[PDB]
Amino acid sequence: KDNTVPLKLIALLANGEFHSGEQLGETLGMSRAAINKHIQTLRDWGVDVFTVPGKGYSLPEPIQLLNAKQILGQLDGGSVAVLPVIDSTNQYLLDRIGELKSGDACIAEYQQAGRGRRGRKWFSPFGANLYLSMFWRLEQGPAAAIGLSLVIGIVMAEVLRKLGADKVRVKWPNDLYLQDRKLAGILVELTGKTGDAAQIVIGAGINMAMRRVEESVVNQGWITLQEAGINLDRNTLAAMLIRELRAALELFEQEGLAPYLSRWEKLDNFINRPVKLIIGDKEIFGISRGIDKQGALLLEQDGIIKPWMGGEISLRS
Amino acid sequence: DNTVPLKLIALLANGEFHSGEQLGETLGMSRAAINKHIQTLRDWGVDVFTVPGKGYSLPEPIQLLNAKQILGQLDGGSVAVLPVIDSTNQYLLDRIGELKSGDACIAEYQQAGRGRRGRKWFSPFGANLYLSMFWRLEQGPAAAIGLSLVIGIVMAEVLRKLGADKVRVKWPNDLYLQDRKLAGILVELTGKTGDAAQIVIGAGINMAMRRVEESVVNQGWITLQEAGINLDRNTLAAMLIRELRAALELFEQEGLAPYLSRWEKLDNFINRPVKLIIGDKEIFGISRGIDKQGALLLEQDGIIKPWMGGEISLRSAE
Ligand SMILES: Nc1ncnc2c1ncn2[C@@H]1O[C@H](COP(=O)(O)OCCCCC[C@@H]2SC[C@@H]3NC(=O)N[C@@H]32)[C@@H](O)[C@H]1O
Ligand SMILES: Nc1ncnc2c1ncn2[C@@H]1O[C@H](COP(=O)(O)OCCCCC[C@@H]2SC[C@@H]3NC(=O)N[C@@H]32)[C@@H](O)[C@H]1O
Repeated sequence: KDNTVPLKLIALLANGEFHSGEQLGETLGMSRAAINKHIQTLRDWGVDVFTVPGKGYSLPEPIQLLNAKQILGQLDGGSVAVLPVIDSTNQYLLDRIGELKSGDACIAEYQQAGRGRRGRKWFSPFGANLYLSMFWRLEQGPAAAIGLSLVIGIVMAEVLRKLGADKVRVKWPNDLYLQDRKLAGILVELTGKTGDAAQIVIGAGINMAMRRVEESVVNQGWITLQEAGINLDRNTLAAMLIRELRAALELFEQEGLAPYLSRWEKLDNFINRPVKLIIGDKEIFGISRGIDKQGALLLEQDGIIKPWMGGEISLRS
Repeated sequence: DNTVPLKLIALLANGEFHSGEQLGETLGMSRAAINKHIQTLRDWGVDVFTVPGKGYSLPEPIQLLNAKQILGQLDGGSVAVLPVIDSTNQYLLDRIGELKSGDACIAEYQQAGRGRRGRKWFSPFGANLYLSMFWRLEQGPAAAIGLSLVIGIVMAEVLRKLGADKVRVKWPNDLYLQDRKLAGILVELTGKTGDAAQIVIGAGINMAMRRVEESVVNQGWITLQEAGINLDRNTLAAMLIRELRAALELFEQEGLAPYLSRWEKLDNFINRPVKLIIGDKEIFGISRGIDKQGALLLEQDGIIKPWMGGEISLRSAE
């Protein structure tokens, strides 16, 4: 229920070097046994820590802790809150909706209640991945939310394809895949009034340096950038994402989906494959062929191609 | 706290004279104190005038809202009647977790009634209908604009059927009669793309209101009474609740299609010069109705484009 010690601890180990319990316990003022209890809390947070007789405690690889002012300096205005431990970055912005401005972001080292759609859970181990959320004020209201979801998918895919990710594709209308496994989850939440503006919170959970996953939280099948072959400074990659999304949406307000229609066709990881759609709880099946101009997924269930505006797509086993 | 001003208006609601005498006893207070609530009522928008020699009175009887009565004309679904509330929309939005599609609430008075872009909805006590209904859409945020069009269509159709012959709709929310606002409709929602959407529909229908606070209502306004239609609020609420429920069942299941042409015949601005405000941008053109997706079709210099968002309004000189 109290996080200061384990945080101070991860700050120490964060350099990838050995710290003996004797030294840690000295720096921190507690018994060696107590220093191990905190080491144990870090392990619960998803931090991987080992011990080596003589040397001490270590991280398999260094961690580059997020630095607000560091990411801020690579930006054009905008505000960025960097949080050690949060319930959900999305929740964090939703709660601050009235003081926010478009493109404001919030990013955390660790989520204790990271979430997805349909009440699902999003595995968020400390410091291994990017847990980033950005706020946006869509002047053209809720009707524009889906197209917005599509722009985000296309943009993040682009930023990562330019860094080594070849087979990184998008999922209609949220999430990134690669070699056919959730590489990143995107959760767009919103409050609006039809005929007025929509307040939007975009949440992205990008799998980067993660090594092991908890089978009963992630049954699905996952993948990481680290397994793609890339090691991005989270601080660097957050910069590039906020920069690009802020510009891509500024542009989508001005031109709609139009400039993104073709880009979606190349990136759809599901264009032309046996899929399945879920509406509430009533199952429905078929095949797919891109989207239309208003961003609706095009579903051919037996010869005829009808467009659906909602639901969750997925390959069928 | 106002347990009392309510006890007081329950007593005055029939429109009969009730002297400062009678009141004092069947209300346990000094006539000087009972005169303090009669002012709280004036502050809530009730026109209480006192005529020494006969007592206090209301210019016209008020048929207080009665949950039992309403509920008894419906089949299932909760209908919460709230004497005094801040906003019927806020009431439901605050209960999204326990509400089921079609649950509703009505109030006599709204202390913070609201419209779009941070505007106030003038809501004097017991003169108008202030109703909200909750709905859970599995299609998510995309379907919200369609939902708004259905509500306007259905509400208009009901009032026309009840006798106000020329009531029309404004894309995508609100009802008009003779180019003045008859009913304000405010649809709010929370949701996530790719999941459900929780929607709260708010209706502010002008009925018996005789005067307005000019600094809240500066545009034209009109009541059902001026349309010659004199309805009981409980009766209309039951009617509207039953009809919106059936229409949203139909929408949920078949979308906008079954409503498309019904729209074109009720549109108040079709083929007329309008202004579309988006954010801080006013753009001008001619309305041409809606497309199958519910987007407004705006013609600007011979070219027609679909607009999925924005606020519309009439343009005309004097
Ligand atoms: N790390 C993971 N990698 C691969 N699969 C996983 C991972 N964690 C959980 N899963 C699996 O994803 C499934 C479905 O997620 P989704 O609801 O489609 O998901 C939509 C997107 C969720 C968004 C995450 C971001 S983090 C920043 C922001 N804050 C927040 O609470 N959510 C978003 C889960 O139930 C689980 O099987
Ligand atoms: N009683 C009135 N009659 C005619 N004009 C008026 C009235 N009150 C205020 N106005 C004018 O309406 C304008 C704007 O309304 P709107 O945002 O288009 O409006 C969208 C719809 C408003 C929603 C009202 C309902 S009441 C039940 C529910 N609860 C709640 O808080 N809002 C909705 C106001 O700024 C004002 O000039």
